[PDB]
This record gives sequence, C-alpha cells and structure tokens, in this order.
Amino acid sequence: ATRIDYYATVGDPLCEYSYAKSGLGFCDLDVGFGDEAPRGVLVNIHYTARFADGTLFDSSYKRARPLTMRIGVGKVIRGLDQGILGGEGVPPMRVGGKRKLQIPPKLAYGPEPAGCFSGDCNIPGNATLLYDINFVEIYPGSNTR
Amino acid sequence: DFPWLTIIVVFPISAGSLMLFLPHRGNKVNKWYTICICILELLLTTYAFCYNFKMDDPLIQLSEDYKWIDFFDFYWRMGIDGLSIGTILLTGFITTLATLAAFPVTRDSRFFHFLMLAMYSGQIGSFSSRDLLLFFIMWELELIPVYLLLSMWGGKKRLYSATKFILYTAGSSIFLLIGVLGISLYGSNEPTLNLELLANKSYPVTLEILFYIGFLIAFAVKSPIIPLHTWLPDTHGEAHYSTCMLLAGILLKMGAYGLVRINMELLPHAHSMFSPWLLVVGTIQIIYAASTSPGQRNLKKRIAYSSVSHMGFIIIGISSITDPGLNGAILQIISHGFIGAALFFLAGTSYDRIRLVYLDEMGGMAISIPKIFTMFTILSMASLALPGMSGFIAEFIVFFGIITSQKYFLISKIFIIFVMAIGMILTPIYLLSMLRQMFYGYKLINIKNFSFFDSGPRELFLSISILLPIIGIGIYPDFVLSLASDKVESILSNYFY
Amino acid sequence: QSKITHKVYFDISVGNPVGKLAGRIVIGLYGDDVPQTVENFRALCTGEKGFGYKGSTFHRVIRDFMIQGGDFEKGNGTGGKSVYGRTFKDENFKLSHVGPGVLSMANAGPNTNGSQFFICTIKTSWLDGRHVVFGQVIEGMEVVKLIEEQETDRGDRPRKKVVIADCGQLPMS
Amino acid sequence: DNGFWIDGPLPIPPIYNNIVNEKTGTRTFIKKGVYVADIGTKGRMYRVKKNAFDLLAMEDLIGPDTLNYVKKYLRLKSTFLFYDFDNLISAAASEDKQPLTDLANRLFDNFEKLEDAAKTKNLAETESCYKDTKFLLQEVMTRMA
Amino acid sequence: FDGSFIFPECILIFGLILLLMIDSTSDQKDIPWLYFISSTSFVMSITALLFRWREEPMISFSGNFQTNNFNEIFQFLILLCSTLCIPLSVEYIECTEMAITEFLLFILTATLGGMFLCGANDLITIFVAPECFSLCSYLLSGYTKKDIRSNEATMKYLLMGGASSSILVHGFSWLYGSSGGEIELQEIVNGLINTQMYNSPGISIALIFITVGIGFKLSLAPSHQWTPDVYEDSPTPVVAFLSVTSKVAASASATRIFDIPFYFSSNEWHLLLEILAILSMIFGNLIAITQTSMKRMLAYSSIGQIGYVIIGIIVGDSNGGYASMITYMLFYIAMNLGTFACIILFGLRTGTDNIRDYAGLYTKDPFLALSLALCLLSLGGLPPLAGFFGKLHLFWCGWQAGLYFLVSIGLLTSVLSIYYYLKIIKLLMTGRNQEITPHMRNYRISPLRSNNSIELSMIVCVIASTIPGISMNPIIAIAQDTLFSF
Repeated sequence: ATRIDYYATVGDPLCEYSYAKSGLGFCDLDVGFGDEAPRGVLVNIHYTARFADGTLFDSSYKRARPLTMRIGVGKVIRGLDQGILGGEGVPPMRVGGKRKLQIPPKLAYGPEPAGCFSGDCNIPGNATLLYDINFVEIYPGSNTR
Repeated sequence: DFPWLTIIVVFPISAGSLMLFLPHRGNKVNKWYTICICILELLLTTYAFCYNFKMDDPLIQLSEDYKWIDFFDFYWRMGIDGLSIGTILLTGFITTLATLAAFPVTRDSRFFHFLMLAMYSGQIGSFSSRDLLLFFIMWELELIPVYLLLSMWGGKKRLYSATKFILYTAGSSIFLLIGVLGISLYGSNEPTLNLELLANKSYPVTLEILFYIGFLIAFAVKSPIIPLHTWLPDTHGEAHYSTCMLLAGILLKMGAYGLVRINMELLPHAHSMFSPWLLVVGTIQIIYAASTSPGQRNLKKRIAYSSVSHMGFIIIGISSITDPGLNGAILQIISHGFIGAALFFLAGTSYDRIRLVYLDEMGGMAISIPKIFTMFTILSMASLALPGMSGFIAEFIVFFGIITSQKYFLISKIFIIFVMAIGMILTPIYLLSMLRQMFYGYKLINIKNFSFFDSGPRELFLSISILLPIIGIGIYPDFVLSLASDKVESILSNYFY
Repeated sequence: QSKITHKVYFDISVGNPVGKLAGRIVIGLYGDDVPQTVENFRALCTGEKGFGYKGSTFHRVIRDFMIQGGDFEKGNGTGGKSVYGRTFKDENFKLSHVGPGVLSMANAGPNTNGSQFFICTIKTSWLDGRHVVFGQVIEGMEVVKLIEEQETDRGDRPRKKVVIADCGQLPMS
Repeated sequence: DNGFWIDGPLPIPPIYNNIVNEKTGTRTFIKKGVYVADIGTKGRMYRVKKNAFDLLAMEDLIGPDTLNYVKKYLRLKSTFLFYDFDNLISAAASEDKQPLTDLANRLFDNFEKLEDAAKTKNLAETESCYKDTKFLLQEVMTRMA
Repeated sequence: FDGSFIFPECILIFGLILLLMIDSTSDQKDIPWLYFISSTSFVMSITALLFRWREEPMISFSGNFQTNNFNEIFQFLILLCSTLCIPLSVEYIECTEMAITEFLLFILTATLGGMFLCGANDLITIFVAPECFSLCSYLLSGYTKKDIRSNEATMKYLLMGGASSSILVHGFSWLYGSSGGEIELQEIVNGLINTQMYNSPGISIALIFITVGIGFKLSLAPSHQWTPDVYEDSPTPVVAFLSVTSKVAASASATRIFDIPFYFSSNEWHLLLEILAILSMIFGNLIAITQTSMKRMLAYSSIGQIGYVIIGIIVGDSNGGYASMITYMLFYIAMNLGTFACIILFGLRTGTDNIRDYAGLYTKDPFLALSLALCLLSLGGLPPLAGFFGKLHLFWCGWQAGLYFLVSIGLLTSVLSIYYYLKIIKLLMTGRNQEITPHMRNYRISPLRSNNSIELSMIVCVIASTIPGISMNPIIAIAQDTLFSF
C-alpha cells in the first residue's frame, strides 16, 4: 500500500482494454514499426507502473533509463511476457511501441505482498496492476540465451 | 595572410630546441646562439609591429586561429590589442636584455638559456593569445621554466622561494582555471573560447561576480595585491639579476594585463562592482609596500616591495573607470617593467661585486663602483616618479584618472588622492635610504687592497639601454599612450554605457 | 476560462546562464473553483515561505505533449512537498484540459497532489479525472514553445537547464 | 548611490531639452568620460573660446599619417565644446538662445563631417572640411570675445 | 556455438600454450625467442582487437561476456600497458637470476584476467577474472625471493586482497539475493524491481559492500593502506604492471558494475564515490609529500591519480562522458610507465630505491634525468604535456556536470602533487659533490647489455607523455564514440 516513492508524472492516454484469454487487460496504444520483439533477448522498455486506482509506485522515467529486460524466459512477471510477446496468440510488440496493460493478479503477484522491506510493503495483495509500457528498442547486441 | 604571432611565439622554444646535446661544453656557443635567437625574435616582433600593426584600429590585429581540440572548442587564437603590444614589446625587449645580462653564467648555461628562451616564448604566448584557455596554457607554461631557473640559479634560500613561487602561482592558476571553466561552460548558449566572440555577453551579477572573483584571486597574486603578495619578497629577492629582471619586468605585469584583458572587457559590471574595493586596496597597497621597504635589511627585497608598491598604481588605474586611469595603468606597466628590470639587474650586479646582501654592512661603495652608483642613482630617480622618467608621467596620469572619475565622488577622491600622495613621500624614504646605505659614506678599511672592478661595458649597456626609453617616455609620453588609447576607448565604451 | 482570479508571473532562464531571462510566463489562476491548488501555487510564488519555485527547473520536456516542472527540493520529479504539509488531495474538476498552456498539477495517481505542475501544449483533454486542471497562460506561449523545441536526452530531460529565475505575485488581485 | 562610488550604469550627462543633437542619433564625437567643471556661465563662455582656439590652432597637427590624432583631438575638444554649449544654451537669455544653438548645430555637423573625413584617413576631405571649419571657429571665437 | 569475439584472448591462450611447449622442451636454451613469441603475441592480440574494431557490441557467450566498444577500449589499454611494460623486466630477470619463463606466463595471464574483467558481464566473471588477475598479482609480488620483507609484504597483500575480493563478492551475494536469482548486469536491475527490492536495505548493503570492495581494488583512501607497504619489497616492474593494470581494470569494473546495475541508487552511489574520491585525492597526494622512498610515494601518486579518475566515474555519459576518463587512463599508462621505466633504470644501474640517492643524476645521465623529469612534469602537469590536458578534460567534465567540490579539490591536490614532483626534480637536477651519494657517483652507464628495449619503451612513454597532450583531438575523437556503456 504505502511506500509509493512519489514520482509525479503526466499520465498516459487512457484506452479500453481488449481482454485476453488469460484475463490480461490489454490495450495496444501505438503500433511500433520494425521487427517484433524476440523471445529470450534483452529488450529496453520504458514504463510507468500503477496500482488498481492508478497511483504510481515505479517508473523507468524515474530512473531516466530504459529498463533492460530479458523477456520470455520468466525473469519478469508473466503479465509482462504475455503482454509484450503474447501467450495466447496476442500480437508481439514492435520497436518504438507504446501499450497500456492491466495486469490481473492471476498474472501478477497473486495476493502475496510483493516486496516487504520493513513492516510496510511495496505491493499489497491482489493489486491488479496497471503498466504503461513504452517498448522503445532492442538491446543492441542481445542474445536469446 | 601570414602566421605572424604563431611564428612569434613558437620561435624561441623551437629555436632553443636545437640545444639537444650540441657538443660545445662552454657557455660561448649556446650563449651567442641564444642572444642571436632573442635578437631575431625581437626583430620579428618589430617587423610585425612597424609594418603590420595599425595603431588606429582598436580591434584584433594580426588575427589568427587554428584548431587544437574540438571538444573544448580550444583554438590557437592569436591577436594583439592596443593594450597588448606595449607588453609584447616590453616582453621582447626586457627578456632580450635579460639574456644579455645572462652572459657570464656558466654553471649549466645550456639548460639555463634554454629555459630563458622558454620563458621568452611563453610570456609572448600569454600576452598574444585571444583565448581564455590558451591564456591559461601560457599562464602555466611560464611557471616550470622560471621555476627551474629560480631554483638552480641565483639566491641564498632560492629553493624555498622557488617552491613557494611555483606552489603559489599554481594554487592561484587553479582559480584562473575555475574562471575559464565558468566562462566557457556557463557563459552562454554555444560554449566558446574566442575572446573576439566572448566580450559581448550578458553575464548577470550573481554569475559575473563569481567569475570576477575567480579571476581576481588569480590575477591578485601576479600583480601582487596585498592580501596575496607573500610570494614576491622571496621570489624576486632571492633570485639573481637576469631572471629577476624578467620576473619583475614582464612576469609581474601579466595578470595586471589580465585585469585589463580578462577582468575588464569580459566582465565589465562586476569590475564596476569591485573596483570601489580595488581602489581602496591599491591605496593601502602603495602605503603598505612602501612602508615594508625600509623594514627590509636586505637589498633586493626592498626593490621587491618597491615593485609591490608600484603595482598599486596599476591596480588603481585599472580600478579607475576612466581612459586616463587605464591608460596610466598601461603606462605604469611598461614604465615599471623597465624600472624593476633595471633595478633588480643593478642589485644583482652590486651583489656580485660587493658580496654583501644586507644594508647594516655594505656602507660607502660609490667611490668603489661609480658607474653602478650613477646608473643605480638615475634609475632610483626613475623609481621616484621623478620627471624626465616614465614613472612620473605614469603616476601623474593615474592621479589624473582618479581626479577625473565619473565613478567616484569627492568624499572618496580626496581620501584616495591623499593616501596615494603619501606614497610618493614614502618612496623617497626607502629609495634614498638604500642609496645612502650602500653607496654614500666611507669605510676606512677599503682603500687600495680590494680595488673593486667597476661596471663593465656590457652591464653599462644594460643600464643605459633600459634608461633611454624611460627618458624617451618621460619627456614624450605618447610612446605608450598613442598605441593604446583607441583600445582603451573601446574598453570604456562598455563602462560609460 | 472560468474566472481567472489571480494573474501571476514567473520567469525562466534557458541555456547555460542562470539569469538569461528569455521571456517570461505570465499566467492566471482559477482560485474560485480550486482553493487548495491555487493556494499552494500562490505559496510557491515566493509566497510567505522560504521555499517556492525560485530556483526550480523544468526537469521534463516532451515534444507535442506537455512539459513538466515545479519540483524544487529535487530535480527529477521527486521533491514536491506542498504548503498543506507535504501532500494533499484533489478538488472539483470543473473545467477541462482545453488545450495549450494549462497549469494542471501533476500527481502519481488519486489524492496525491504535490508541488509539481505541467504546462499543456497540444489539445489533450483526456487527463481529466486524475489531474486537477487549473491555470491558463496569457503571456509567453512562444516561450513555452521555446522550452519544448529544445533537444532532449535519453531520460527526457532538457539539455539546456530551463530554470525558473523568479516567481512572484502580480497586483491583478 | 552610497555617496562615494555611485555604481552600475556610469551615466553621461543628458541634454536639457536642446536641439543640439544630430536628431538621427545624438552625436558622433561624444567622448565618453571627461570632467567638464561646473564653473559658471562666463566660465563656459570662456572655455568655448579656449577650445575653439584649440581646434583653430590644430593647424600643425593635420598631415599624412596623423589623422588619428586629429580625430582624437577633435573628439576631445569638441566634447568640451559640446558640454559647454549645452550649459550655455541651458543658461541662455531666450533670444540669444536660438541663433547660438543654430550656430552650434551648424558647427557640430561640420565637426561630424570632419571627424568622418579624419576617420577614413582621407586627407583631401580633411583639409576641404578644415577650411570652413576654420571659418566657423574664427566665427565662434569672435562671437565669444 | 562460436564465440569469435574473444579472439584477442584466444591469441593469449595460444601464446600460453606455446609458452608451455617451450617450457617443456628444452627449459634452458631459449631466453630471447620466448620473449619474442610473447611480445608478438601481444602485438597479434592488439592487431586482432583493432581488426575487430567496428563490430557490434554483441554479448558473445551465453549471457556471459560483452564486447562493448568501451570494453574494447579498456582491453586495448590493458594490452598497451602490457606491451609498454613487458620490456621493463628483460634486465630485471637477468639481474636478479630469476626465471624469465613463468614470469612471461604471469604477465600474459594477468593481462588475460584484466581483459576478461573488462568484458565480464555475469557476476561470476567479475569474481573469476579480477581474482585470476589477483592470484597472478600475488605470484608477481612474491617473486624477488631474497629477503624477509618482500615475502611478508606480499603475504599481507594476499590477506588484504582476499579480504578485498571477499567483501566485493559478499556485496555480489546481496545482489544475487536481493535481485531474485539474477546475474548478468543488464538483468540485475530487472531482478531488483521484479522482486520489488529497489527500496530495500539489502540492495543498500549490496552497493556499500561492492563499492568498498572496488575501493580496495582502486586503493582509495579508506581502503588504501596496502600499496606503499606492498610496493617496497615487490619488484619495480611488477609494481608498475600491477598498479597500472590493476587500476585500469578496476576502473573498468568501477564503471561496468556501477552504471548498468546501479542507475537506480545513483544518488548514494555518487555520494560514496565522491567520499572515496575526495579522501583519495587529498590523502594520496598528502602522504606522497613526506616519504623518503620512491616507489611508495609513486604508489600514493597513483592513488591520487585514480582519485582523479573517479571524477570521470561519477560523471555520466551525457554531461561530459566517460571518454575523459578513458583518455586520462591512456595518459596515465603513458606517463606512469615512463616514470617506472626510469625508476627501474635506477636499480638496474645502482640497485637502490631511496629517493635521496637521486642527487646528481643530471650530471651523470642527462638522458634518464630528462626522461624522469619530463614524466614527473607530465604527472603534475605544468606545461602542455599529456597529464595536464588529461586533468583538464577531467575537471572540464566535472565542472560541466556541476561537480564543483570534486573539481576544486582535484585542483588543490593537483598543486599538492606538483610539490612532491618538483621535490623529486630538485634531486635529479642539482648536485653539490657531497649531496651526491656513493650509490650515485658510481653510475656506470657503459657496463650495460646492449641498446635495450627499456630505453625504447621509455622514450616511447616520454613521447606519449609529451605529444598526446598536444595531439589530444584524435584521442578524444576516438574516445567519445563509446556511448554503449549504458
């Protein structure tokens, strides 16, 4: 709940989530133009991370650097790998893309309080997160390993 | 057209660089080779001056730029102002006479005359550069060669004075570096370094004051401003004559050059903020250094604090926001370049003859060395701001710049004129005390057994050849003011609106 | 523009100096509708407190989209304590993001308004319901365009530090 | 304005509603800082005579490779004449005012043309303007005497 | 599977196999051709690294090793250090009757460990390669084998280096736990915020223990007490090679494991590097005044110059890049190996390392005195030499990033470095017929082997301490194009 690490951003253009089979809130804002994201490679995204109500707890613009992620090998939430690559035939993202995602707590960290440093937690249970992914680029030399 | 100032500056280093090993293990070959190079460089300076320096146009003459580093935007900006060519001619002249006086040195004269030529190039590089960062390059390239001269040649406690000089000038040139970093980076959009492009900026007061302090603490040690002048009675007073006549002739007057070059046309408004304080500090400087001079038992330290005293007129003329003030400051730069050069030369020769440093000993020697006595007497008169000599008209035009100031009112001006005019009472006290100590009088033991050799014709040419432009300016002062008055008008155009 | 209550000025300085003063930003305040955000913004105009928008920057610039500033304690979008203690809520979103030059206060999500605003450029009326929307430019729209036309970096920060030199209250009210 | 050392702009003295300027600008021989003294109206009347005789007896200065000193001497003595005519017309008798200020205008345009002739290093225009400026300097001396 | 990107280290392991084949066949009848195949292995590795210049920054092995242009540059600097330092022990081995074989092996494998530390990307290799290099360091330091002080000093160094790497890897363990089970620097910052451990005390202890271990590797003034004690008895060529190569590979890691997995805690990261940098700049240059030794005060001057390098570490890629740090490391290698070449030649001709024996070098050997004086003035930076422009580029980037209290302290300690440098230059210029020592008066330049390669590499380092300050624009032009460090 608390320890939200206040980073006042400007928000992102809201849209309706064309849902998936696995319950993913899914809304592709800006179709990228280039190659699809490969499975298992390092990719660089920007995102603003939000709770159910939309309050921010994390941002790549907080860190002012695209977050490098090896997607598809399960090093992240399955919501990331199913909303960027696509599990049930959901179309994978192209470079320079933007997409909102409503991660359901089935795909997200359950009712488990993800992150609890000292009494208080980073994420409460069943947070049903809202990610706003700006998939900007592939990592320049990246491998599927 | 022609790379004028580049072949001016690089010629003493690149021509002294032919002393690689050069197997001639006396001082004759490299001695005459270096006086040949210094004469050739002086003739290069005069040929660039008499034939391609328009004394009317108050702009950047003999302009030249190269590329050195693209990241700094650091060029080889060379160019002469009206305030610069007096110092360049003073540089070439005084350092050529310095290596003339540097003939009878024979310890390691190869490395000595090579560093003489290294100073003789680096100083003209400092005065000729239209760049901040190249001014800093040459401001610290004039540091290690005159260190190596100071420490290995001349003076009792010359090691202490040499390390004190090099650490003091380095620990102020870091503030000069802070100033050039500030102006180049946080000066304006498009970070540049050409002073042709840079003297026309806004520079608000909370930034311009910090720039001005960053250069004033830099230049305040080199033109010795009395919070920061501890380096000078050691550096000048414990050096021998040929290095000290350029340490006092031209090395002391850069900085005061920079207070006209960097701290007056680049930063006008904060100079108008702090020149009320620099005026009071210069008036305290003249009295303070003229009163520390009778306290010096040493001979050469009296001339060192005399140099600190005469720099007060330069600080005052710079702080006097006027054409007569700044023009008397340039005149005092050239005048006291001659004066300090000749006095430290004659003090070094007097120590070489008499072998007595202090003035409780070394009584009446004027019957023993009358040529040194008459030249030292006439150059003491030149130091007295006494007429027919350039120091007179220098200090009087500084007084005239005080009394015709639009910056100051009568309440200040009366106090400033009074305190400065006590200085021309205090200056006869120590100068004539020096004269009545080391020359006037009679010692009973000194009759015929010693029979000291007088001034030879070389040293007498040194003294006469410095004396003649002092007289030629003291009777016709437009040998200095006419080559710079146009540029000082271009300076004060930024101050009077 | 429903009842501009307090016209208020604050002036910027683009580029490398701190007092370059390339124009100014004279804006208005709809204080009748929002008392809290307009009161915080008036207290951040040098107010009566020592803290304000003097020395604060525009730490984010996005082209064809709003620019973001107001953070005085930090300079990345974190130090944003208010005059109502540290952080207060949102109030009565009557008017909307009608286009260029709005002083809508930024926040993380609901009920977390701080010291950070953003100046809208293009017509983006979709920010309603989350950001409280108030303020309107009247002088210095080309100055905001001059802020936005600067080339930015990877972290969406301006390469020239666009810092607010002064902030004070006009005698309009 | 703390008594000693008024600071900042360092102004020049203004013109007291006189038409003594060029009107396409103020004047082109204005030396920036000179000390004209507040002596009195007869003192200014005499110093007009003195500096008018100075620019009269500028004969032996004019010559080749000397035009810059001609320009500096002109700017100096004409700045003295400028402030002294400003005080004289500023303390005029309301019927001597208009012919003397017309005299000052037709003198100062002559000074402008001579300063431009000596500024461009052209000796023929220098002497051809110095002829009737010698006429007008004799005229203003025999007016002030 | 084909990792062709690690071909300059394949040339190194090829040279190691040839070293062992020569070290198994005859064992006595090959001193100089072994040095030939080793030096040409260096030159072939350099020309392979230049043949692979324009290649993509591809992570070659299975998420294990990244051949960035930044890593290529630092591998090039380690190869240049090894090339310009490898002739500096062709006379020391024949003077001290040690084995030139397995010494060349030690230098080749220390170069190997440094070049893998530059491109290391898993946390495994950022322990394997530094301590590959450090076990080679302990074998190089315990190599004189004639006394008690050298062996006790290298044993204390082995204790402190094991403590160094173990604190560094305890911090790596807090990375490996706090960031889930993730390694690979690009994936570790992902693993912190997958587990929501960015605002955690565990990652704070991770950063503190990692920066303490790197400060042990960088010998910054909290963790700096090893270098003077361990550079007395350890021989001067390995003092040169190990100090310079250790600090260039440690600045390689100090960029590498500090920008990619620590751009979230960059505030406390910059504050810790600022504390260690300011204390290092002050205390190295303030101890190095008052020591009568020559290699100890050189070790403290190396500490102060690495404290200058940390100003380039703290600045990012943007507001004055790491390119200034790169070109100052190039200058640092170039003007430090010349200093150590002169210190080696004072000891291949005298045998002593006491600084008071230097009184009278100008009269006996003006060439070596000129080379040492010019290298020390490059290290101090009074005329336009290399080190002055390196410190200028550093202080430029620090002033443009706004790090005012870094640049001002760096300038004051640069003046403080100027003092003990010209304290040395007093001795090797002057001489007064009894201030000269009997270890100096019998200099004997003529009882020498041949036209040596120590003199060649020494004058290459002197020219590389003089002209690249003048010719810095191609070096900055080739260093600014390292933007993939992230």
